[PDB]
Amino acid sequence: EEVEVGINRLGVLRADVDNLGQAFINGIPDDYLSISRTATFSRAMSRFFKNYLNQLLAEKSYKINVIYAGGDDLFMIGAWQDILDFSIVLKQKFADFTQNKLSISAGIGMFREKYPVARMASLTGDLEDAAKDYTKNAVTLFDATNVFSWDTLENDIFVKLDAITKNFEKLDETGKAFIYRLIDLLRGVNENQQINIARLAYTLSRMEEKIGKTFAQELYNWANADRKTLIMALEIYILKTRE
Amino acid sequence: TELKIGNEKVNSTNFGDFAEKAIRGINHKPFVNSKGGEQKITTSKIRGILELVNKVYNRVINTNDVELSENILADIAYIKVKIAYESGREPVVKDFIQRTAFTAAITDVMNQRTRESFLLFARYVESLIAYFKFYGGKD
Amino acid sequence: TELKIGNEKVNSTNFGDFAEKAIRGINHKPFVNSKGGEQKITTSKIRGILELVNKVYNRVINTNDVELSENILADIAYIKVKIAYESGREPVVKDFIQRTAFTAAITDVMNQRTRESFLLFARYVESLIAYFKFY
Amino acid sequence: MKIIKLYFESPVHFGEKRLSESKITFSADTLFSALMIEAVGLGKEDEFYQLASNNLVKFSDAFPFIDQYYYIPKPMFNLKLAFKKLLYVPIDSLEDYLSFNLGKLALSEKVQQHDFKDSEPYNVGTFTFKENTGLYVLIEQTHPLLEELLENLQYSGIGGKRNSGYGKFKFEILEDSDIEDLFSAKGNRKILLSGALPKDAELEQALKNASYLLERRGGFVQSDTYATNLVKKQDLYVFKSGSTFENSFDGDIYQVGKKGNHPVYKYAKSFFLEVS
Amino acid sequence: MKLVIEGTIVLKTGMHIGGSSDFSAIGAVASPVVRDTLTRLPLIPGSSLKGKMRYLLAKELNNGILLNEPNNDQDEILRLFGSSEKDKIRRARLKFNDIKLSNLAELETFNVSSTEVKFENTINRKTAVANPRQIERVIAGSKFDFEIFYNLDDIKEVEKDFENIKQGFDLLEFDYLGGHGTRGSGRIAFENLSVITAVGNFEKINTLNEILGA
Amino acid sequence: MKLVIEGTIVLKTGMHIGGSSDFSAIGAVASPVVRDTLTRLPLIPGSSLKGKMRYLLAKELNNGILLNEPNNDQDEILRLFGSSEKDKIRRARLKFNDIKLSNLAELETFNVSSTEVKFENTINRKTAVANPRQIERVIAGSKFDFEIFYNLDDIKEVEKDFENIKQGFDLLEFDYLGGHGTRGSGRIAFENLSVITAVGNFEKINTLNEILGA
Amino acid sequence: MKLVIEGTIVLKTGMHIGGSSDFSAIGAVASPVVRDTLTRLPLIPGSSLKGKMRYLLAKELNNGIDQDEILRLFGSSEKDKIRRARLKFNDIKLSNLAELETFNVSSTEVKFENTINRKTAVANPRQIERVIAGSKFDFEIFYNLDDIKEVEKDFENIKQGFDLLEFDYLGGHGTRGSGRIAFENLSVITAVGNFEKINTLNEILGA
Repeated sequence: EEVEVGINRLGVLRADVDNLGQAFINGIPDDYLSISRTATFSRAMSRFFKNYLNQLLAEKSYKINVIYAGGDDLFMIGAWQDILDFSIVLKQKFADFTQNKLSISAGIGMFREKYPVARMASLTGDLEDAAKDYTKNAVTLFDATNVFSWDTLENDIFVKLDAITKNFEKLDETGKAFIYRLIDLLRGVNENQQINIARLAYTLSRMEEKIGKTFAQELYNWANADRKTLIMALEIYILKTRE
Repeated sequence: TELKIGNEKVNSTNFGDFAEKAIRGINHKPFVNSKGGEQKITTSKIRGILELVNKVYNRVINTNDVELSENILADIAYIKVKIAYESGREPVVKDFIQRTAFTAAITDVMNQRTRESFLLFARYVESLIAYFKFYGGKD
Repeated sequence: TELKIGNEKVNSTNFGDFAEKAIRGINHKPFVNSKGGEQKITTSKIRGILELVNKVYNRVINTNDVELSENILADIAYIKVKIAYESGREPVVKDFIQRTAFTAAITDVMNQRTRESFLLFARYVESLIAYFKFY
Repeated sequence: MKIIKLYFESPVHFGEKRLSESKITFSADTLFSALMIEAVGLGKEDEFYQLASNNLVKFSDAFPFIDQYYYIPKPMFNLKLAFKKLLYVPIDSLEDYLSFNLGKLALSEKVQQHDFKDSEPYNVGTFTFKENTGLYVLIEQTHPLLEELLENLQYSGIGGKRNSGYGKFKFEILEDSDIEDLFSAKGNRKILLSGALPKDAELEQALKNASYLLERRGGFVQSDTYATNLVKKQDLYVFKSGSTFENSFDGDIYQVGKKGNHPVYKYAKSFFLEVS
Repeated sequence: MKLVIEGTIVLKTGMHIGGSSDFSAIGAVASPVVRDTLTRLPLIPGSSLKGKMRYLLAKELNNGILLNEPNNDQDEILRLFGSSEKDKIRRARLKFNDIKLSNLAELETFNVSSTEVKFENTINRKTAVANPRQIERVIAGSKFDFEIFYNLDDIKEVEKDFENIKQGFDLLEFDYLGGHGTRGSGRIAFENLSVITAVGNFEKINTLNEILGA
Repeated sequence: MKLVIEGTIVLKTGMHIGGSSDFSAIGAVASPVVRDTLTRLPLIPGSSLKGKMRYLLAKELNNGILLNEPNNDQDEILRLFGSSEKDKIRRARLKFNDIKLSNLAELETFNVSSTEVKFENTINRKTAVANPRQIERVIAGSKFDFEIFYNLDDIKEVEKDFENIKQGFDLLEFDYLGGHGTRGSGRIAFENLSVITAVGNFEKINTLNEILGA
Repeated sequence: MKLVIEGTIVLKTGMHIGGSSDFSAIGAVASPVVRDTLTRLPLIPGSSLKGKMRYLLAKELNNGIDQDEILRLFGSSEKDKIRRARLKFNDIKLSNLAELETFNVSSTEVKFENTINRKTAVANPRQIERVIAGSKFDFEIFYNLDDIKEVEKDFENIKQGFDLLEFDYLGGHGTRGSGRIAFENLSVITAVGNFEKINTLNEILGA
């Protein structure tokens, strides 16, 4: 109820450190090998997760309830806006703490307000298992069909989302019916590949004078080069801007 | 399920690509109307061609059998008559029809008298109109 | 659906091809005007024939019934008479009618007094003039 | 020694603790409980118990099988020495030992509606087998009685969630000789193949150099005759089917119900695959 | 006892109900009508008929205006069209059905298809330019044989229930059924109404049959 | 209550409306007139009548000129012809209908078809070459018996609503109805104008029929 | 000793059964229909058919004022009396996909629908996946012939439940025009044992 910007959903993060097993067992090489170094390694990992997770969630008023944390396990239920905006924060702070050599995978799920927590946790655990099945670092946005690498998600999806949010704000009457027709074409293009690309070019030059001279050609470029990213960018755009 | 144009066949993997190549070949070498300057076909004539296709396309998509009925094929043959008429009127229409090869497509639709062949032709013409508006639009 | 010309039939999937063959018969062996010269029929004569048909076509496609009325078929008979007269005017029109067999088609329409037979005949005349202008 | 192959054309629900989740296979006393309940359906339950008590009916539990590959759970050794993710090994590939996916687990969401009240949902975990796979049950010295009972069981359904609407199967024997010689062999370490527990005076001799897990094995009594309610069972604890033992033992069919109007048995007899 | 309300909906004008809002083509008919996709025969969903009947019938009851949530408007409407309130729930007695076009044979005798395309536009009044619009519409004179199952919960209410049902049917005669109705479409006219039993026989079926068939 | 605005539209000139959805010949009409496709009887769409009436009435009201969208009219026009602005949405009090040609027997009594072809051309101003076109057009003196449903929601506003409706009809008498109007077509007139109740009775029904019957 | 009640379920309307917890995309179908998890072929769960028959049979008997017949057909877990369920249902899979391929149409569709708030007049669209009409469904139901003197009343009750389900929906939004089914090609065959008067069971049910 404090959120008054997006869709009334509850977003769920489950994360775990991948490849933690052989790194914890035999990670430090045999030449410069110490026992207290391993003690600092594991004690610093648990230390990081506990105190930096509480401080990173305290410094900005994130509407996130942490259930439990740890290296092996992480489970947080909150508003989906803060969960999505905090997953990149947690990934980058883990990369800074571990000097970006311990990988991390995660799974973001999104559920309605009154949903059972047991089925919630099982579904999001399934999502993050599908993320770690890719066998590298990745994340699933809301579904097992949308698996993205962390740099891919962060860079591609968030620059496309920020560009879309800059462009459709200054437009006075374009959204959101144009965006729904655009998503209809960009998900029909998976099966009927040619005619939806033709309809896409037709609509973009149709609304060249309306949505912008350069944004329409940018959408036409993005919808051929890195397509599947832009569908998720538009979907989370509407999920953010729904009143 | 595979429509023949010239020496290279077009199907439901290439008609957007073939129509894009045809439109972008209409530009970079346009038609000359026996005077000094070039002249390309305008929006209204190709929308006439698309309307002629759509007058059958509005009926074919709600049909049952995989082979077209005879009144559909009657209207397809009459589309062929209309395109041959309007191309003989203005030579800029004849250039667009021959280069973005239309008559061969509609004849080979009339040979294999199936629903999927006509849908392939209709999406081909729809992509052709789409790429004409995409390249160098005057709206 | 059915419309006979000689022993050779034209139907409603097919009139464009006989319009091809009819005009390409008018070309490649054209009329000789009782001279050593060549002569082909002008635009205005054949399209006066088209306007002669389209005075009837505007009252047939507008209608509902599967059988032609007596007013319409009376004007069809008038089309046949006007064909005979403007055949008698010029010999080039006579051989255009004789090769692109028009009297045969209009007598087929007068025999089978159905709406779709005349509509097929109108398709055939429009296709004749379409392939005249295309060449 | 024979084979009993089970082809499921419908999803299964082999619960182990709760309804919301399921298991790929079913145990041995699960099949024995199904045969007892169907035999008292036929009224021949007493001489079926006297058959299974005196070793002429001795079956293992269900195992996965894919097309001409019969599997067992990964036998677990005192091995001093990636394939650590794999739960099942082919039954003849133990000599090589010293890709695989049958089906996928699904969860089916259901509800119970009341007419003048809000509804209430419950969900059932299921498992659906792929088209050329299923389960197989080992058996030695096939009897006409068990051939008649499994012919009759397949129209009552092995599985948990019954009679809505999951467990159904059609079986055929299809005996094999490529794997009968494995069971005619003798070695130094004998792996288990059924959920078993030795008798009280031989558990020490059975427990020498073993590698095992216990499993709790209880539940509710499924009958309309045991004591006018839903009484739980005496939770017997048996060895896990993927065990190994250097010396053999013989199990018993323990009575885990001693308060109703009829006894409730639980099959815990041993079934070994002897290997070097 | 369960009764069946048998009748026919006759189209006086278009009745553009339904459609996928996906792209159809570039220059072709946009927003087609809903169909039964095995036959691809034009369709009246039972949801549309039920919703429009409930709106008009609950506007005539609660006399005048209807400014409320549909889960609590009027007790006759609640027992006729179902309920979902928390401490107060009762079943719908009516079971609407997906209505399919029935007189395609008569439309084939007229050599016309079962559907048409209406061309529309608008004029953007500052620039006075047009903006065209093609909508699929079922043709006028199309007949739709419908069956509604009536669940006779209580004998003491069935005459008031069919008085209300005839009231809603009279209200739909002066309104539209679906789509662009204020632009000259959607006008329907119910005819050949009757009520017959499912199994067995009802005793006072006549008072129902000619409070509804009149 | 609901009221029905009965009347007729008589044509003084051609009134070519619409575009088929039909193939064209190459010596015959281009842009044929719109038809009710079951009967092939010429039709006035209710969308055309509603749009022209709304444009003329919201040109008279808002005294002078209008340049805005349909959602930015005054509350009389919004309450009379519906609205779709984001929060202040208003349901349309008027429901128009597709208007078929109504006096076909009296056209056939003078032994003429229901429609005509009107031959046109244009000349190029520099080369004097003509460019003929043929437009199908309804014949003059064709009558169109229409009916419009009115939704009596506020009894203190029905006087101003029917004053505005008679205003809109009297403006549309001095303007064309559709198509090529400035070039001599579309001029209509309104006759036989009255209002009747749907079911029941309205108390001051005479003050509405008098304000329309003049 | 055991009987097999075999028939077909022919759809006359939609029959949208079931809700998975699959995530719905923003412009796409929320609430998809239940399917096989491995074939992705549309399906009637046997619990749905069983529950709807139990509903209609229990609402039928004790008219407007449960009973041993209903508990003896569909089981019981009441604290005092417990009876084994005689009936044995199965999950019904779609059978006529060979026929629906002939008509060149998928076996499933999307129905597009909204509600309208009565005060604010704003629509609220929804898409629901739904099986198409004209689908067939081969079903096997197994009866436990444990008592001979009650099988006549039992099969009378089964045919009564089938006929009651003929005039009512099977699953999902049936009050808004969905779910209407019909039972055709009903037959009874035995599998083990031998029932003597199988013919009167065939005639009480296939009439």
